[PDB]
Amino acid sequence: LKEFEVLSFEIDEQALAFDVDNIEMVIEKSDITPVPKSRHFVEGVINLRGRIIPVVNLAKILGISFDEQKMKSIIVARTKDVEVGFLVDRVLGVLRITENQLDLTNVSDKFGKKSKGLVKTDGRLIIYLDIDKIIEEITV
Amino acid sequence: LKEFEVLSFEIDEQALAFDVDNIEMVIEKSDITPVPKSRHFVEGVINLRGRIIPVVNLAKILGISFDEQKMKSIIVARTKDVEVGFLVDRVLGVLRITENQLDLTNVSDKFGKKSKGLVKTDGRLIIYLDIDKIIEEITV
Amino acid sequence: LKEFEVLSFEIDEQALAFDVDNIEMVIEKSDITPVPKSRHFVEGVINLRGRIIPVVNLAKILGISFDEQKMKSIIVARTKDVEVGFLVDRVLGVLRITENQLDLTNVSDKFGKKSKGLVKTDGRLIIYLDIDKIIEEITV
Amino acid sequence: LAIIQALLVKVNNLVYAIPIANIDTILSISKEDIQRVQDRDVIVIRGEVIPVYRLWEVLQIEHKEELEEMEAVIVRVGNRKYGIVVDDLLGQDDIVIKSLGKVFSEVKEFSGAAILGDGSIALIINVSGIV
Amino acid sequence: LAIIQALLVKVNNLVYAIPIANIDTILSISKEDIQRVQDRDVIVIRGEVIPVYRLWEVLQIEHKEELEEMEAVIVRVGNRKYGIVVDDLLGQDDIVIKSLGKVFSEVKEFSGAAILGDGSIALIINVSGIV
Amino acid sequence: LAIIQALLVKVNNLVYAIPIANIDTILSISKEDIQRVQDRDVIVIRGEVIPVYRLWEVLQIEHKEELEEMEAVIVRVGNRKYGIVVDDLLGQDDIVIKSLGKVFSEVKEFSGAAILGDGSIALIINVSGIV
Repeated sequence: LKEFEVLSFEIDEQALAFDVDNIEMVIEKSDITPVPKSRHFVEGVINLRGRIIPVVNLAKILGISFDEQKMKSIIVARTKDVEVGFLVDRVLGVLRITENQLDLTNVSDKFGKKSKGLVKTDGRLIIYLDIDKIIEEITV
Repeated sequence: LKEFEVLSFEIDEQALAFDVDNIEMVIEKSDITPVPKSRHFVEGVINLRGRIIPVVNLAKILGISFDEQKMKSIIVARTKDVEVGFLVDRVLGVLRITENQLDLTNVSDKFGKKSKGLVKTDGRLIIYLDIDKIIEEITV
Repeated sequence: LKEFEVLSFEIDEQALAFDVDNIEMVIEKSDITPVPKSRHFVEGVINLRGRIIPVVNLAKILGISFDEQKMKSIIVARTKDVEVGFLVDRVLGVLRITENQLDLTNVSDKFGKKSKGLVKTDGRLIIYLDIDKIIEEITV
Repeated sequence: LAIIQALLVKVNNLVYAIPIANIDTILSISKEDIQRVQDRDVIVIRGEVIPVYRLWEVLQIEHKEELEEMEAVIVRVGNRKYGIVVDDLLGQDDIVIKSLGKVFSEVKEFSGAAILGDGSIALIINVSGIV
Repeated sequence: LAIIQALLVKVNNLVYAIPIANIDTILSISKEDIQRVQDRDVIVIRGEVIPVYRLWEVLQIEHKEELEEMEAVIVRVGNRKYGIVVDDLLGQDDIVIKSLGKVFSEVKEFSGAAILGDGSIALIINVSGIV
Repeated sequence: LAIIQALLVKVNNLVYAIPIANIDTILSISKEDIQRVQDRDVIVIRGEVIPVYRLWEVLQIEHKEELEEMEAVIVRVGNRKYGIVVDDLLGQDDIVIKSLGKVFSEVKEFSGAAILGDGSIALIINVSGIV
């Protein structure tokens, strides 16, 4: 096996998580500057610690449903050089896991390689996301 | 020539007929069981003499208009192995005919090979249908 | 240079002109006979001096906006054998011009070769139209 | 000049000219005995089956009053003939075919226009272009 | 003849027959603990993740009363198994598979019909054709 | 670092930065003397014909109050120059161009953002990408 640490959050009735090594920080959705004529799923840019970070709507990227009133958190993650803020409903906490409580049942094909598998915790499912593959998808 | 016997019926303001050798019986539209996810023109299946017979909407197959309130009869015909119930408004009776009262004017091209010609009776038109070609069309 | 004479008219808030050598006469829009199943921009035919002349909606041909209540004039022009009545709002008068008050700034590409250039008069723009190329376009 | 004798016919206020060379007869049919055949409407007269076309429908002209008795020109293209219902039967006349020019190049339904007595226009039906 | 034992099941007033050879179990699940996974809904029972399909949604049948407790047949296709919510659990039965002919050639969702006792029809679910 | 002096400009509450290197002048035009040319609107100033673009229309931003007098930056791309109407003329300023990253790769209309004094964002207009 191996010990895994992930961050679990909720996008309305559905719980997800990605690998904690990629997170910089989780801030509160405060103020976002629109960037006209950009993709439908980008919300805009924010100023964070004096740098520009794009904020995207994770729900719109995955294709699951969301309620705008509830998008209250921003998970700021990075892979290599690229840094991105993912807008989610609420953070739930950190989970310590092992690739053997990692159920790989093929429930759907919607999330492509964005999905890494299910994690069963007390019989309560959480989708494990490949954060890199989400960022890779979202760039060029 | 030759002596021909056909069954004439009405699908609302329009009179049609097919060769009597193919008819098994004409029953009253009573009760039809839907078959989900099937073609738009099939109404469903009925239980008749302990066998399953598909019932189709002849109007929908030909492309002429019809009123649902009036589809009251089912002509059950067969060609070779395949047996089918055609839903029509009302049966009108049998006609004895001869391929020389069979007008072949090309009034339209809509019914393809489904049409065999007009039959003029007292100057009152009836479309003669090729029942086999209708069934052939409707299978594969 | 060379001395140029053109006819200026208005199709609602926008002023245009074509070379006067092509005009036969400017009549008042009175009565137009529709020609069913013809192009969207032809209005119809008129009887003028005992000959048939097609009348077209110049606005619809160019693609600029117009108000029907105001289409009050018909400029009847001809190139070679072909003769055509262009329906416009109001004639403004004749202008004497020289290919050096003829501004060729590329403001837009909409009118293709139908445009010949701008004519600046007191700093007040008028589009110079290639009447031949409009007729050429409109025939076959 | 190209003269030609033609039936002057009306739809609402518009005048169409059907060259007499193409008319077979002129009857007065009654809604009561048109028959629906496939997608087309027919009358049968003396065992002859003739498809009828309303002229306003053929030309897409707004019009509604479809009376119970209506006047209809039967025309003939080669060896098939077919009816054409109209509003008014204006009269027979001698007209000069003028061509309606290069902008109507594509209109198969007509074959030219005529200037009438009062200088009004009639367009000449092209019987072999009205389906 | 081809006999086969099957679970008779209902959606509104319609009768579907799931061959018993394909059933794994029959539970009673409660809305309360279905979980949304991606686009699909699942229950997890004894750590096993089973996607549930409403039968009316699978067959596109009008129907609304989605109760808080509902009965569901779990079926098995090869090595993957999946739930199928229904309205009523009619009963187990022995039916004769009749083919529903050449006009339904394309319907992957079924695999034939049966005539029941009272001569009513049941169509037989083809478990490997219901997604 | 990459410094650049730029005109700070406003549309509603949003801040755009047009690099001063590209500005030709700054006038105040009045609705009264814009002219429709083909599909485009122009002003002519000293016999020079300059097409005007509303900045909100260019960026598709909701906005309506199109006043009778309006402020407009004229910019220049190569040898053609063209107007850009805005809401407010914020002021001249020295900003540091930061790149807005790989997710905006395709946005031709901008060429980066700046963080202002109060830490608010301005996006830098790319004059050769605003049609």
